[PDB]
Amino acid sequence: ADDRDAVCTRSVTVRLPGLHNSLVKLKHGAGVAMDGQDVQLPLLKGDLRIQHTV
Amino acid sequence: CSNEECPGECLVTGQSHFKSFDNRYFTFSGICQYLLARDCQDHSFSIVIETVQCADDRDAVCTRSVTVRLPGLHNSLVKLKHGAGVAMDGQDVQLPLLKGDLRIQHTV
Amino acid sequence: GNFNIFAEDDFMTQEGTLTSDPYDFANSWALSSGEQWCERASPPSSSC
Amino acid sequence: PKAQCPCYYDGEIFQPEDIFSDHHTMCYCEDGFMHCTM
Ligand SMILES: [Ca+2]
Repeated sequence: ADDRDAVCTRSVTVRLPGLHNSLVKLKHGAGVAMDGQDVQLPLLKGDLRIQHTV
Repeated sequence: CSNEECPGECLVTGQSHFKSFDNRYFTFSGICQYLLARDCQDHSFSIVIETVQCADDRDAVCTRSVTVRLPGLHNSLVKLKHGAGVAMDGQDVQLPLLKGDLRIQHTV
Repeated sequence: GNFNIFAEDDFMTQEGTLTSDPYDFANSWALSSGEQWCERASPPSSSC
Repeated sequence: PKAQCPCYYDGEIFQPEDIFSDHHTMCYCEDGFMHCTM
């Protein structure tokens, strides 16, 4: 908002050493990127679950 | 007229109806995995198909999935599944996809 | 069913496999005809 | 859809009133479930 005090947050990066070295990026939209590659939800792994909600 | 090579196509449609690269038509109707195409001279790609029987009948055979291997992209397996899904190396991906020389995208 | 003295292996479906449920067995022999199109039949859900 | 929605399986997505039998199992799907046998 082109203003002095208007600040937001764009993206979130989560690192899990448990899944080898897994870097997961949550983006401005609803997209999710794992190790640089987009994925299609739902996703299942050892103990990791990502899914859309209502 | 002047002779000149032009692109060829290998169609696979219907229950079991092929068309060789030149023009030959035929029907095979086998239930296993078969090697559909391969570079065979420099090992630059390979296309394999999987077939199963449909319509609870003796002669109805379909094709489920197609596996593509491209040695250029390290060693990549690109499964095309019964739906419109695409799976690279076991991970489902969201189209479109761009890489060094590989492109996958939806059509109209 | 087939016609051999054995009365227990007489549930061979069209694919050549042997089943146990009568309905799926009998449902593999449906035949369509032009206007006629067929949906498989399920048990009648009615008790005494 | 009420019972007209597709059938899910091991990765693939199927369609109502579909059948297949490769070498081990015979599978169709009514409603939203498979009912695979063998
Ligand atoms: Ca008999």
